[PDB]
Amino acid sequence: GSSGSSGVDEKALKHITEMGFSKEASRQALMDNGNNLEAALNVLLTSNKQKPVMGPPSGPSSG
Repeated sequence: GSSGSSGVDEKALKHITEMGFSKEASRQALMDNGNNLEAALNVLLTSNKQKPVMGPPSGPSSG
């Protein structure tokens, strides 16, 4: 960090906040997932009442 800053990566925080994520939520998360830009959201989401949206259903195999 520069000029003494929390254990979070602002750059990663903002990028996330853009998707409507309380600074406190995204902040901690990132710090929890080791300043993980991706992991951050995952947590902020998993915890938040939201459903996983992974594009169209490709499925592994046509059973």
